[PDB]
Amino acid sequence: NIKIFSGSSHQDLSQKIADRLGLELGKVVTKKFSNQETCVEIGESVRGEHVYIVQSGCGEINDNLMELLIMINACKIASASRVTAVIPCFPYARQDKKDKSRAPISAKLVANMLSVAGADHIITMDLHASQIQGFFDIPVDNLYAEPAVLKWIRENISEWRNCTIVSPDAGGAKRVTSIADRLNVDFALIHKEDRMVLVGDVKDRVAILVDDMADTCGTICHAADKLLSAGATRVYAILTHGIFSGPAISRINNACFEAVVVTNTIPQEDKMKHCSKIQVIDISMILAEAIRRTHNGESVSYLFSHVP
Amino acid sequence: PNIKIFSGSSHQDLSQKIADRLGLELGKVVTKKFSNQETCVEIGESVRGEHVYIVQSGCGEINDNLMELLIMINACKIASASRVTAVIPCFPYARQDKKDKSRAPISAKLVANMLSVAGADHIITMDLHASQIQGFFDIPVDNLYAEPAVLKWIRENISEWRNCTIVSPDAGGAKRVTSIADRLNVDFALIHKERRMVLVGDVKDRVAILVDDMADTCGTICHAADKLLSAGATRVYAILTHGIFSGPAISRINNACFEAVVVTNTIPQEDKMKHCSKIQVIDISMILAEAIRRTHNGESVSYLFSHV
Amino acid sequence: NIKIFSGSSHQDLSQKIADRLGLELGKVVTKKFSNQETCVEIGESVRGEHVYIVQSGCGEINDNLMELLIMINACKIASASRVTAVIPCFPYARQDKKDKSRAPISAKLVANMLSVAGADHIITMDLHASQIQGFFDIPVDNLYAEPAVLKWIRENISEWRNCTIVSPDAGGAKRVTSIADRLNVDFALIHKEDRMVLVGDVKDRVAILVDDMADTCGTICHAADKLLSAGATRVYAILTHGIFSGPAISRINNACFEAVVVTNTIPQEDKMKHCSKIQVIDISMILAEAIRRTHNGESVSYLFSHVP
Amino acid sequence: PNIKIFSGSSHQDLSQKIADRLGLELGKVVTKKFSNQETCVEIGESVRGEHVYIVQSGCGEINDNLMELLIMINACKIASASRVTAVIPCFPYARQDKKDKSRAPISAKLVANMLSVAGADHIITMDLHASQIQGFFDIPVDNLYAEPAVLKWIRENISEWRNCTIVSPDAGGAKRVTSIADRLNVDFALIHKERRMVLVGDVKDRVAILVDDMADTCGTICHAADKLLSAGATRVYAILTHGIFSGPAISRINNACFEAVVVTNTIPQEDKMKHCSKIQVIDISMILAEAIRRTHNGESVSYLFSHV
Amino acid sequence: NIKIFSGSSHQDLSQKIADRLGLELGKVVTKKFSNQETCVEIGESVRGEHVYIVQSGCGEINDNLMELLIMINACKIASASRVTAVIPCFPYARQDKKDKSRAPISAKLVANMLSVAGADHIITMDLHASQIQGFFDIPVDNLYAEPAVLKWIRENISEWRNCTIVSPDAGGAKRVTSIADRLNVDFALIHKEDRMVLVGDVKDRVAILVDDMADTCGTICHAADKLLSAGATRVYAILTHGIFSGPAISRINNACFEAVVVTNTIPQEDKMKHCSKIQVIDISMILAEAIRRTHNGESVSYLFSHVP
Amino acid sequence: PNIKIFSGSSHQDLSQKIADRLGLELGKVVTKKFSNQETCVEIGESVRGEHVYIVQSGCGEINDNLMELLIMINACKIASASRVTAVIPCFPYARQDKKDKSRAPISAKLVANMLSVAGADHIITMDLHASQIQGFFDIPVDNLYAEPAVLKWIRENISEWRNCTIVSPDAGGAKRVTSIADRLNVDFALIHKERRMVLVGDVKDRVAILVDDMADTCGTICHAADKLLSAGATRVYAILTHGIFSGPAISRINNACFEAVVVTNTIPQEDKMKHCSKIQVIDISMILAEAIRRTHNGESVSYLFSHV
Ligand SMILES: [Mg+2]
Ligand SMILES: [Mg+2]
Ligand SMILES: [Mg+2]
Ligand SMILES: [Mg+2]
Ligand SMILES: [Mg+2]
Ligand SMILES: [Mg+2]
Repeated sequence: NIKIFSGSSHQDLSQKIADRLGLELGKVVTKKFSNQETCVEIGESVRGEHVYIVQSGCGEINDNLMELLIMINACKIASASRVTAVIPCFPYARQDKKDKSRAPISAKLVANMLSVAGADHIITMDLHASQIQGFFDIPVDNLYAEPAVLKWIRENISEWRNCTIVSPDAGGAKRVTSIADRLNVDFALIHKEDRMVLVGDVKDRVAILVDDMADTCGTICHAADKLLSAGATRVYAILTHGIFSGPAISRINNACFEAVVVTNTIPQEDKMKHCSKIQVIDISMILAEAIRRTHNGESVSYLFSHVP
Repeated sequence: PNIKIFSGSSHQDLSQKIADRLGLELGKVVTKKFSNQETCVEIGESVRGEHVYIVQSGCGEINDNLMELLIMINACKIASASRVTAVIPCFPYARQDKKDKSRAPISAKLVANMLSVAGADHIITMDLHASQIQGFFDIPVDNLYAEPAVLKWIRENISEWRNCTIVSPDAGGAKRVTSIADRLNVDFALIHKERRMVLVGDVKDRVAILVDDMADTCGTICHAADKLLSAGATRVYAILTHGIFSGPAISRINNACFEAVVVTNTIPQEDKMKHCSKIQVIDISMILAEAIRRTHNGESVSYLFSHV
Repeated sequence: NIKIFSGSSHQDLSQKIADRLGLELGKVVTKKFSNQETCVEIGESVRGEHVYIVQSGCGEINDNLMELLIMINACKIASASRVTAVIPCFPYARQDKKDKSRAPISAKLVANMLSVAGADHIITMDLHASQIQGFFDIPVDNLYAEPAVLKWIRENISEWRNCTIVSPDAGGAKRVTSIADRLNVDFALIHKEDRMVLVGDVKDRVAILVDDMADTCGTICHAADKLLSAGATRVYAILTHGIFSGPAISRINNACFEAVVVTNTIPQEDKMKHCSKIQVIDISMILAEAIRRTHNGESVSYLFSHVP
Repeated sequence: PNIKIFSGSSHQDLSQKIADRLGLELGKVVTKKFSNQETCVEIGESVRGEHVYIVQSGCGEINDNLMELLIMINACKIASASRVTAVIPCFPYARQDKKDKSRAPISAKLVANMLSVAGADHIITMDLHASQIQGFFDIPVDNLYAEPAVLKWIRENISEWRNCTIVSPDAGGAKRVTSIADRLNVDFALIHKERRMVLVGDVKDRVAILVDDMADTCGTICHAADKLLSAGATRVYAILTHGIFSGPAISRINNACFEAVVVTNTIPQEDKMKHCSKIQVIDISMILAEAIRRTHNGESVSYLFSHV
Repeated sequence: NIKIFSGSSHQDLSQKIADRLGLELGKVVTKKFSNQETCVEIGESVRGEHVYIVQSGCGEINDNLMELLIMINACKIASASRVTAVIPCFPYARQDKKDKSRAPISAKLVANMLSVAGADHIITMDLHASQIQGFFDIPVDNLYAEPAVLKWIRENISEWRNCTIVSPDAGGAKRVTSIADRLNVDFALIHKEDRMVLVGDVKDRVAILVDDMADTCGTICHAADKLLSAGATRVYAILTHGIFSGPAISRINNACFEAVVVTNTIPQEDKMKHCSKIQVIDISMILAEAIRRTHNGESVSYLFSHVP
Repeated sequence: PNIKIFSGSSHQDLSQKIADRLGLELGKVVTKKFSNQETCVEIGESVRGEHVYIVQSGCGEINDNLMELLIMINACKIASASRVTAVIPCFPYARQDKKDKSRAPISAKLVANMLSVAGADHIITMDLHASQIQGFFDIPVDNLYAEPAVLKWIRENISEWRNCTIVSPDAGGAKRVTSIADRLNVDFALIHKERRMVLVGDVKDRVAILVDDMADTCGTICHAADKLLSAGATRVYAILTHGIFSGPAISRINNACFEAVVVTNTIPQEDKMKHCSKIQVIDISMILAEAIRRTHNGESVSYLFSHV
């Protein structure tokens, strides 16, 4: 039937997913040389089977990517009937346009590599730009964390009915307006010009900074100040993907957030030990559910407006 | 080396403008439309071994225009043109560039694929609805900007421009307007139709310039104008790079409060201007001419991105 | 299992087909802008399913083609397991060679577009040139109207046993000789040189002009005269595809045909109201049968010599 | 720039004729045949950065010839030739260009695909069995005509040519013969083997010229000749562009009533002519030379289509 | 379900395989012209079916290859759901590198042709270089004769426990060392410098020359002498593929072999009548078993270390 | 015409050496590494219409190096470089070039595919682990040899070289060492780790030169050296073209009996040499420079294969 494999040493999300599906993760024999040259050997037959490979959260993005590509390749030439890549946080997603530079569109290159490696289907969560689906010719299911975020908001913020959803940048409006309209509240936008400007009403309201991902957190931390200076009562930040590299964890601990909420598309345990503002939404059920439905020719649309 | 430039359809205004600036006559193409509007095209001269540029027409009917373009590209390729560049000022189906939570086609990717399979080696276009659309191709795309021309026109036609506001008609236009606002060094603001219009940012007692990449039926831009007046804007202008202007069309602009409505001639505006005094056109033929010339010669087209 | 969708507002043939299969046409949400820019949204899940899309007979060939391409694309990126295009009258089929001109081979371009859009299989009727199957790399089933034509002939023409099958042009010999041999009668050929020449025996025989398609009908009408001048008793014309654009319907009403017979690969109702010489063979059963057999891994060869 | 011309096999007559007209020596290629007639090829000189033309051999054995051609194209491509054109006077498997109501391969499409994947950038050929075969490629194909040469030979060798008939041996040859007949301004007629031969059109007391694109065993052309005499033709000639001439071969032509049998040297005829006085050859090396020269130089090869 | 067809007139191995599977070989209608131009027509429907085509051992390698390619193509455009090529001896396998020459890599070209013809899976035995799997992007199962060879050795050579496995060339070490280690014996290597040198211990031991294929047998015959001159007690040669072209059969009959063992990947009956040193290992069961397992999504790994 | 040469990473030693020999400065590329070591690259100058050579870095981390290379190739392609050649002295994942009886990836094929899809038009490399790897590409690959340089160094540094033995550390290195041994006109021998080391061929009282294409942890080469001494070799040298030298690394070489250990600078050796007196480097920058120069100019790079 279905076989789930995990990208690498991070079984953490893949193990949660396989559990929810009533499955054990398939056997994979890994060997890493010094140059980090990745070795893989699929430890069981996948001949004739529909395979799902869940990319690791091991950290080193180029290592994780190659490993995934290599396992996809190994499964394909081992006669897997189909191979689906489950990539909760899509690598190089922020590199999806030229922006008036002689820049690679590396998210396209990544889509191309996944295709030539032999992927038949992609399942991801909150593509940084939804245009990235168009970077492929194979089907992509781009799951939303929105239902889970709206639920977390209604359950953890007393004042959600009078709050303002804030975008930390110009290109995040659509996302926050969509959330503001669902909750039926206000929205506001920050724009960095080196000075931030705020448009929209946050005074004496709870402010919720919503974004797809936080990396170094320079931006969100500064946005929280700005929001407080403009009269917000308190500030939350909710990111789908919690990268938190560099001084993020330090920037967060010193920042005036009530809480910083992220999904577990990227593993957060280590990060949480050193940062108590962080709360995690488990998205394994959504991913597990999408895999389940996909395999069964069932509908996945359900998951865009609802949490399993 | 030598190049050849052909025009799609019998919109030859842009095409003929372009060929003039380059010191070329438009190539000979013989065009009959059969029965069901089945498109016939025949290249009236040899293109063997030549670098061909086909400038997409402006015959309004988007599927006719697109098929004629594809058929010309094809006819040239199998006639042993050494290279074929499609020049497409207004990229068809550009608005259809994501699923947006629906079982929708990503038609702009279909179009990129069709141009590619038709044999296009290179694409020149202006103000792609989303920059990620370049990523829909594996061939090089040059995405020209009207921005410099617009900035120039704003400074040379709006006296109170130094304290004006640049306004986006919707949430998704944020990035466009903030880039302009930042360059003029003025304020920006955004409108959102709640799913009544809401305006965030200030416009009271200042000229408001609605800026958008394209306007079709103008229902959105014309509402925004009212709200902008309701909000206390002195005068409201509307600036679109692509003036599709159909249906309720020029009706709405007249019965609307725009001081002026500026567009480029990426789409033919001659007829529309007859029934609309408040419409003005920035000629972009020079930019496209210059992009073609430079492209062919190996010089930096990128400079055009910031200058006129 | 199987899902049938119709290209557009013409459900007329697609509805006949779905009926014969015991099915309702799937839900499709269509929106058309002014520029005729086609919008589609598949109104139900097609995930995991074998989809058949039947191209419209809405008239505007480039509109119908793009619409089809767009629905194919939408179904594919919605994870349809397979998508088959049912294209009773193949667009641009008459543009299938260069013919000593710098001409596109647009039927190849059309095959390429259908392929890149994501079609896995084509089902068509009477390709204008059977070489067009070679324009694809995917499987094509090219159904023949011949069995249905031979049946109509045996049942509507008393004198069929002593009739002559006439080709209106040089490149139609094979088709008519094949029909003449099946019926065991004579065949004859018209060739336009601006004068028509007839070779073959039609004197005191019923003459049946057989062709794949009639468009403006200039040719067939003139052939009927010629046949009568050469002594044919009466003349019928039988075309698989009844385009009948331009002055066809006028040319037919003034022409000396006993009857003009066409299939419903193209809708004929409107055309018949204004032309009483026209009779229609329903080919929905054949198409319905091919779809049924294809889906079931059954044999379709049956249909080439026999009417379901 | 410079080009290099290589010959397939040790048929070097056409190849060497061609290279002469171009002032070139044939490139050095080392060729051993192993065991199972496994083909070995080695390019005896650098082709790096060069425009290569490989002229397909005439070693009779069609699969050996085709593999040798593919292997040469490949060897040149991976040796960094900048461009490779296959010159194939007689396109192999051209008769296998449709299914014709059978579970048959479309082998001419297979061949086009194999040439393409072998790395051919361009094809030059003469009298494709069907013009649609150009459509089997995505690369440019130039399909040269023997027609002008044939027309010239007919006028210069048949005294009663002004009142002669051009006759097709079968139904599918109609278009070929009517094009010739129309240019000579004479009569045409067609033969059909009923599925006994039937002749339509007149030939009594006039010279009849059987014209075909190719003759293999000559069973069809030789029967047609009898019937043509039975019908009262004065003298019968046979004119084929491709003289495959195998098996019953030249036997049949001798014991047949042909005044003459004309062919081109797209296939080597030297040996065949030994055992056949009535055979004559139009040399086509000049046309191919001229097509190559012009191709390389960017001039109009199309003129060759009508002239010699 | 599954359908087996045979490449050509050699049903000999294909018939053995179909028997072992409980199947009759599918019907194929073949016609060969003089030029050996191959004609095929699949004599039954393959629509929706998983097809296996077993390449012939008819002798003429280019004929066999084209025939296979043509049947693959015919099956694909006849809507076979899948087509697997069973190619016991992979053609042009010895042409898999440039080797400091301007040589084709013809095994890659062969892989490319098989791919464009429409093969979804390859099943072969003992690729001359296992890198050849990488020449494809589709799955390849490369079966080993090793288990069958080790079994033949243990059962036919009393002294196998004290024998030496010898490679006839430098590039055969891995193969023989692998066999020597399994049997737990010595290995030795011949290297041609025009003089052969032997490294390794063969004195007073039985010597077993093991290789993937023998063609003209010049090398193996000379190696046997060398081995005897160095003190081997007697010499066997075991090749997976017995080509035995040219003077092989004469070279073998005059050579000092105890026996020459080959599989029936290539038919040996005729060859054996004229050479009594030859013994044949039947590998039909292995191939039959791989087909059986593949179709059933079962594991094939079994067969690499074990004989069915 | 002009070319441009860029370097991967901040290993610029080889790159800068190469550009010197060519009289060029390295192109301007701006490189930041984000968070997860996500690679940012920006071409600091126009490459429009230029022939670009990107020299892969030596930053050790193989997946970082490979992604940076792919991203540069991509950035150049979409910036309208007319041609992009990847220069990759040490081909990553080259050891992963077959399955070897496992459900293993063929990662070197994945890599070839990724380079191809990234847009590489041509590959220049040195000493491919297996020559068949060229077959993994459809684009031209030039595989340079260190052999001439090694042969030169052996003759100029080993006094007793005329009666020395060339030794392979394993069974698969046979062909490499016999080619060298044959050219020096000396003895060869081979080592095999029984699956204890076995040595076949003689080395007693003669200098033994271990030759390999690459050494990683040196466990194999360092054991072989012991056995070589145990066997009675006078002095043992080790010669690898690719000195990866990781982990137990230079430790082992020091505590091993090598007179010297020679490597090329396909990989940076500066740091390694600090902790290893017995290491020496043959500079190969001249070969690569010369291959690039000649490649660009259309001259025979093949001469480099045999000479220095
Ligand atoms: Mg699945
Ligand atoms: Mg150009
Ligand atoms: Mg189906
Ligand atoms: Mg050329
Ligand atoms: Mg199967
Ligand atoms: Mg170059």
